[PDB]
Amino acid sequence: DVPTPWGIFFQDSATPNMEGIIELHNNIMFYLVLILTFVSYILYTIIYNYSNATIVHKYMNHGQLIEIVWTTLPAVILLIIAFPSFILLYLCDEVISPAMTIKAIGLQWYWKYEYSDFINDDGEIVEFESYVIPEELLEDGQLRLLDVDASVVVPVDTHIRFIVSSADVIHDFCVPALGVKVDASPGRLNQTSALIQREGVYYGQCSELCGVMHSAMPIKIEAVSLYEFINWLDEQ
Amino acid sequence: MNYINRWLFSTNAKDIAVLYFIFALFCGLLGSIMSLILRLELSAPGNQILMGNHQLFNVVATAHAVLMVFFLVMPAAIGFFGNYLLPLMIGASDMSFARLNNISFWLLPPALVSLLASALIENGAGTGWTVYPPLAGVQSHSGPSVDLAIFALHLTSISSLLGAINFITTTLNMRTIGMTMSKLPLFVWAVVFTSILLLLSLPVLSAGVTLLLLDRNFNTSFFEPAGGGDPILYQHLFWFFGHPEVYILIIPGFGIISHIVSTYSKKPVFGAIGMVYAMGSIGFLGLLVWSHHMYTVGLDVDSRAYFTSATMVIAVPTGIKIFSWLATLYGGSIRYTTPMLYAFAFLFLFTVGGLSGVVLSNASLDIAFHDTYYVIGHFHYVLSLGAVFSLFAGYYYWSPLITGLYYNNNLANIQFWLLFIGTNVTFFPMHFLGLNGMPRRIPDYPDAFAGWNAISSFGSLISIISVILFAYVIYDQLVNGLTNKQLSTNSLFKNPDFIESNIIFNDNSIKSSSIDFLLTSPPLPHTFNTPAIQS
Amino acid sequence: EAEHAEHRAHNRHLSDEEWPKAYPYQNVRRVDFFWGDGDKTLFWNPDVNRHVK
Amino acid sequence: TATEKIIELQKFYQSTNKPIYAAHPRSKYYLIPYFGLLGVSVAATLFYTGRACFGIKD
Amino acid sequence: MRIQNRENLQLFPFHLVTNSPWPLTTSLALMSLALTLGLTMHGYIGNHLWLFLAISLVLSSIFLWVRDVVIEGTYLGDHTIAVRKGLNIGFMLFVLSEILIFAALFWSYFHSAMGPTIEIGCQWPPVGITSIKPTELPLLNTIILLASGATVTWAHHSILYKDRQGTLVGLFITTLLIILFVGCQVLEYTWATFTIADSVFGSIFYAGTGLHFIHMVMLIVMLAICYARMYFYHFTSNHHLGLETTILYLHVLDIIWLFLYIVFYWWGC
Amino acid sequence: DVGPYSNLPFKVKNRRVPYAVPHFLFFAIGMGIPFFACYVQLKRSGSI
Amino acid sequence: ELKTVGFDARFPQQNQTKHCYQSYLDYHKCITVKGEDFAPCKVFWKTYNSLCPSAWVEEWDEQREKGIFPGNLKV
Amino acid sequence: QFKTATSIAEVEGLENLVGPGAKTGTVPTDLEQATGLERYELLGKLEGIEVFDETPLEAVRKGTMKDPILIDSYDDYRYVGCTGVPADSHNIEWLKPTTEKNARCWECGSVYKLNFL
Ligand code: HEA
Ligand code: HEA
Ligand code: CUA
Ligand SMILES: [Cu+2]
Ligand SMILES: [Zn+2]
Repeated sequence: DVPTPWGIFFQDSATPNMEGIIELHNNIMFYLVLILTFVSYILYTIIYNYSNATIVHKYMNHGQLIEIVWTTLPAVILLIIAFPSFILLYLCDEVISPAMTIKAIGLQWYWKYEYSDFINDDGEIVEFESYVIPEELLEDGQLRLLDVDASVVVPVDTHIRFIVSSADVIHDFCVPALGVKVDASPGRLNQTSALIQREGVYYGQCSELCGVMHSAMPIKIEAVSLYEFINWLDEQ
Repeated sequence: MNYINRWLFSTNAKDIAVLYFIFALFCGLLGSIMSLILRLELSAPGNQILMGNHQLFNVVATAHAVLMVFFLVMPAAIGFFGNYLLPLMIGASDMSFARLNNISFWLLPPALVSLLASALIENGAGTGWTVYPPLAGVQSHSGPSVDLAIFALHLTSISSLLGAINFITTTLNMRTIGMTMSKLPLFVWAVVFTSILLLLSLPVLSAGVTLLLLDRNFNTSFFEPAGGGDPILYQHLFWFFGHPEVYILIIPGFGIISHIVSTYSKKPVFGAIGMVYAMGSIGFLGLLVWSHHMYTVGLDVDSRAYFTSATMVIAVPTGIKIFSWLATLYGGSIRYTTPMLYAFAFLFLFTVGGLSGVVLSNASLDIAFHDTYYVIGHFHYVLSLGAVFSLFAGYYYWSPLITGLYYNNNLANIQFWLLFIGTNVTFFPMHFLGLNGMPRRIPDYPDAFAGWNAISSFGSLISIISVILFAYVIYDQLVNGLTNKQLSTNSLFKNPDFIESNIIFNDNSIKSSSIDFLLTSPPLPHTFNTPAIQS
Repeated sequence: EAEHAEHRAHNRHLSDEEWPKAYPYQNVRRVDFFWGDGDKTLFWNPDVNRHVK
Repeated sequence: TATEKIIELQKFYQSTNKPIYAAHPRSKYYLIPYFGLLGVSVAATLFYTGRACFGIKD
Repeated sequence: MRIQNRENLQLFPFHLVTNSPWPLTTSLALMSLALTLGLTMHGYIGNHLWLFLAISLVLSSIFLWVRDVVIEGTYLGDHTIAVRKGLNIGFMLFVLSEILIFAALFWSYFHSAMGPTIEIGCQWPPVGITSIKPTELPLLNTIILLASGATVTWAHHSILYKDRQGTLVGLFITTLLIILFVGCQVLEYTWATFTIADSVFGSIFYAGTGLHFIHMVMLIVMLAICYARMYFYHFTSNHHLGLETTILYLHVLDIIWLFLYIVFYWWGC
Repeated sequence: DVGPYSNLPFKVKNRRVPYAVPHFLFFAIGMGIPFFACYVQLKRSGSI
Repeated sequence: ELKTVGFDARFPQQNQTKHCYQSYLDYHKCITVKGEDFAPCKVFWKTYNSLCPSAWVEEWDEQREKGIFPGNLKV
Repeated sequence: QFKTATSIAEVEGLENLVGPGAKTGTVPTDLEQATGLERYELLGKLEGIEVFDETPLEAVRKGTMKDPILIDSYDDYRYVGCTGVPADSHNIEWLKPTTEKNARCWECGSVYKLNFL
């Protein structure tokens, strides 16, 4: 969705993959907070008790049990972290039957979208180019450096496969709410999959550096219902 | 003529370290002013100081990266502290190859000239620090800028290789009479373990940079996909250098902290053999992982699972060092002088900046954080607050011994607190901007990212004032520094004990565990005539 | 390699329409060389190699 | 005399009172062209890197 | 240390170098080489006689170092047992670094040989590029290298048995058995069908077998200075470190050539 | 001549011009070069 | 009712750059023989029109019409 | 430059270590061509005398102020590292004995005196 002004945390989700990402991050933060609090308490004890002290225990320098406890205990934390990470890596993808394909080619400083299906017998494939609206030509209420002239319009509750490539340099397709971040390198095709659960608008920005106009190249996705998608596809 | 044969045609290892320090100060001033230029543009939405030019923003970021990865941290941590202290700790007169030390210094001022001349003959070199192939070709950057910038990464490579071979060759056969290679101090082990990575990493960088040059100007097409190549190959050939590099910057810091923790807390280090084995494990496991910088390029599903497993393992040896530092500081007596303030501010902020690396190691979570300001906030807590703090602590520790002139304590404490406050204000809201979704390398941003960018522009002006106060601390050290040893008892290297009387303490003042603090303090030009004896 | 030295002396008076066909990726000239003309490398004999426009 | 001047030049490089690189009566022929041409090579790459910052080409 | 007049001689077996000017001049030559090569390749100079001066001054700077390395060892006499061990460790740590440049170039070959792209129709040596047959001149070079590896063993085993005519002849035969390699490999670069710009294949083949060419000019130079320094009586039967470094450098290049002949010349499919 | 002001490349005491000028000019050049670079590349590209 | 390409387990990875090329070559192989109007050679037509960008197909068609094409179309 | 030595009893400097010459047509021996600190080691090792010692510190007996351990040096100072009487008990503590003062090792207590040769 849209960024919020004084943000602290993630944007809201519309895909199961982003919810899995949020849940895994909130699982890791538990153990990291535990470790930081333990270290901070030990430095507080050291500052409060053993500052400018008369007695120096200068012969406690070996240890045998305690060096095993700070070697095996972080390992168990790594195994507990590594279980849901591998489950999220393997499980949530396009296991069964994607239902559409949209090719999002990245040119120099704009985007080119081809809806590769809906082909006539002569090759009448629906296609458009998305640019950025300049600041001088904005209407009342539009978002600066994020609002486009043509937006990618998709149905809800439908698996969508994005195939991303490029024609000039290395780009990066990003819609933060949907959990999509894949490169666009000029000689190979890459694929991602998205399922959208609620209607709305979803905004995104390019990531990998491309030249002077890196900051003006937005991505906008609308998620209409099926009837509106059929009525929109019979107009373009 | 005596000026020339002693400060230009030199053989002495300790007289090149002072030249390295003077060079590093200049090359750390230039990049800091370049960072102030960037942070004064990323303040409020619009086009403020650079009028409409998105070039001369990427050039400033590239030249701020290069001048402080290659020209500040490495010359300070290798030239000033490695050339000076390692012969005195191992007990040698000079280095084994002294003329190679002189060439390893003098290759760097021709490397500064080409980099400063890579930003005046053209638009410039706005390729980023990682000079990726299909942007840095002859279709976006067509001029003598990228070529003169990748010739500044050859001379530094030659200098580092020639220094590393000298460091390895010296510590093997130029020790004193009674030192095996198990009684060495920890700083010598840090220099050895960074010098092995300097051998094993730099040929890959030199090959990748030279093949990029041949692609640009001799139309060879290694990395162009219209002739049968892939850009991704370059990424491999870059990052195999990249991750050894970022341990090269941090391993010489660690040993310095150990000495301070061993000194101002009057206890030996808990488990030294565990510490050298931990540094060896960290050095070895920095070569078997390089592809966690590239999770979004389109790798396999069985290759991400290897690189998530091999990245989180490095947390296990670093925890041994952190907990051993806590066990060393636990029992003993602690007096808070100006090296131990920087020592205490390093054990907390390296942990905070390093715990973010576990969140970024997962391939599932890197889809939300790649090319985002969370990465910037991660590596600034470790680079600016882990390496520069170790450099300041090493300067305030070893500068009275080298120079012979003391410094004002109060102004150094004011400098430390200003650095702490300003740097913690600067790099903490970058985590929030990263979690909300702000990408990297953008001059202008949407209006939602305004407010935190107003706060991170305030701490930089605090840190530059601390740099100016550091300059005044150096000036007050050089002038009237003989009279700055009776103001405070910080000048004493170790304090009197409980039963040790003052009259007994004035006869026997220095108690040490190395050769360093028993020398006369200007160190002599030829410091060992007869050999040293260890049982 | 002296029996092959008489199958290369006749590959010089061949016309431009009888030389072997040129694929893509075949003669990449996207930056001109700085020595002499820009269509010739260091080692370049016309008897074995040619660049047909 | 013979090809064993080794026992003669080892009494010359010791007790010389000059540096090693300018001790023999032959080092003029090596050291004069080298330092002569180095001061042209350096003075030509500081004229073509300042002419080129102003946009002048050849 | 209780020998009688011990104060008059140095008390530790390490070499204190006198003050030398050559590190500054090498850096001033590399400044000129870097800036001139960066400038002549994009205009701005035109005349190509400044680059050649830069390369000539660099090579004369290394030669002027090696003079003062020779005079400090055969005339002044400061090379004890420890300093020789340091020099051997040093040279081994440059041979190791010069191997790892070839590792990156071999990995740039296997990243394209196994898995070629779609632009090249998926095939090594691709359509329209005729490769070099490995039953021609790349056999002659291999047998000349294996013979040159055998002739220097007759030269290192004739300086230990104190035979002078038998060290000069073997070094002469080796020096003419590396010049023929360069002469054969410059004839295999003028009778080829494909250039540096004709593929990713013609671009990696002339970049792994072209660094070897530069590395074998160095053996011709290092063997000339080993024949000439033996003719003028500088080598004893137990103190010779110029031969030992040239022998270790030749064998590494032979083993590298035996991996540039099975991967580059024979294996194509 | 070994002593507390002998290992430094610059003279500090008993000097004609006082040390404040060479100490200040070093930092002045160090924090003034990257503004000159931005001035040159701004003026070469039209904008003021 | 919105139907596209399925799984095709011989290419299971994230790089679909070989699926495009293989579908193009297979379509032209089965159209050189067996006529131009035949039923299973429209599975391939819908297969490479659903993954490949259009400019690649235009360049490949021009390279085919000039005789200059690296491929294995000759069976 | 002067009379050549035969044993290290006749070596009063670097002026006695040039040597005779080799003959025309012979690979020379190290006793016919060596000058500096290299020939001094050579004349030491063909008799049994080690010129450059590598023997560590005495770790047998302690140090009393009446009977101190004598450390031999050609200077007025020499750096001595103590690590114990059973040779690894005491940690590493470094000391500087001088011709005007004796070091005393704050942990274990051995006294070191300097013998000026
Ligand atoms: C400054 C040197 C440095 C250091 C120390 C590190 C430390 C680590 N780095 Fe590296 N890293 C960089 C250099 C460095 N990094 C740089 C410069 C970048 C930015 C990339 C750029 O753009 O070029 C980067 C970015 C970066 C990324 C993000 C790449 C991307 O943008 O997608 C990742 C993710 O895998 C990573 C890995 C790690 C890990 C796991 C550590 C770990 O070593 C951190 C270890 C610290 C601890 C873990 C503290 C130990 C405390 C304990 C008590 C242990 C407790 C045990 C548990 C936590 C289980 N680094
Ligand atoms: C070397 C590590 C390092 C250091 C020190 C710093 C210093 C700072 N950096 Fe960071 N920064 C990077 C690592 C580092 N940075 C890198 C690698 C990049 C490039 C990323 C890219 O290209 O994609 C970058 C770029 C970068 C950007 C541009 C981001 C982009 O364009 O996408 C910004 C902007 O906010 C920023 C922030 C800051 C700030 C405010 C400082 C301030 O701290 C600056 C003030 C400096 C000081 C506080 C220390 C002064 C030092 C001395 C004077 C001490 C000398 C030492 C001795 C005396 C022994 N940095
Ligand atoms: Cu376009 Cu990024
Ligand atoms: Cu990394
Ligand atoms: Zn003791």
